[PDB]
Amino acid sequence: AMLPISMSDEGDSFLVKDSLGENKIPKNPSKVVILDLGILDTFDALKLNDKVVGVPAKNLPKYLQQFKNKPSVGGQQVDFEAINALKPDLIIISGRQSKFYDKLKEIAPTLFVGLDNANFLSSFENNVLSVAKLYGLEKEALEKISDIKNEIEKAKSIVDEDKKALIILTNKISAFGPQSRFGIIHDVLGINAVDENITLGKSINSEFILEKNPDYIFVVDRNVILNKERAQGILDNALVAKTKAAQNKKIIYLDPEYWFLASGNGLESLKTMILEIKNAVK
Repeated sequence: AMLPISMSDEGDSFLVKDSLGENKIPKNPSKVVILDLGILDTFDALKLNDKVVGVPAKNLPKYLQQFKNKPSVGGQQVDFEAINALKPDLIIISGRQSKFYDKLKEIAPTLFVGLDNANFLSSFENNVLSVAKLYGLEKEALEKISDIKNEIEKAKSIVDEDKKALIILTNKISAFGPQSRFGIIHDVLGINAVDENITLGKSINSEFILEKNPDYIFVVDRNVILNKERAQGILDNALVAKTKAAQNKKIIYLDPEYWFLASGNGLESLKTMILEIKNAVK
């Protein structure tokens, strides 16, 4: 279980500990470089847009275009020269940039907002509240956290207890299960898994899919972020056509700009993901 972010108020700053280390973070930071797309969406939802001085622009998804003219700090690829030239007072990162921590932390205090795949909602709430604490915005962040909790309960209430889903990432097809990077389908929304026994996932084929006969298949097509080959075609075969999922038109292509980029730290992006699952299975 990932160590949470903890903060103690030391006047004009916080002493902050997270799973990667300790930082002294000034209150109300005014020059923030954000490399996690989810928390960037949370900055927006808390009205902190003007605090942001740098974002991964090569990346930037359709739902974060209010940031497209921020100075770019990379996309996988971090530009440390650009980050240094901004002279930030805070850098914010998530799991994909933990490999860059020591170098980012030479430039400025670096806050990790990791999403624990075994404890998604507690990590999401801690990440959002910790950001908000920096700005004195706890009351606004609690309201919005509540709204997400209410959307989760609405989605959960309509789930068919007797139906099972398979999650896949796509020529390679790989299966994911509970407590994976896509785990919230099973772990938060309570949609049963075809295999509860499954960060790279398990290699599979159309035969595996037919074998399992899922009522739903949730597809995350990583081609879209990169190709001419797409999931609709990898799955366009007579084996996959045999499934309950194909028969009832419940092969559900999820937007990878949410699911693969992993924008679960976002107050509004997480909502959109919940609604996306709910509207597929109701």
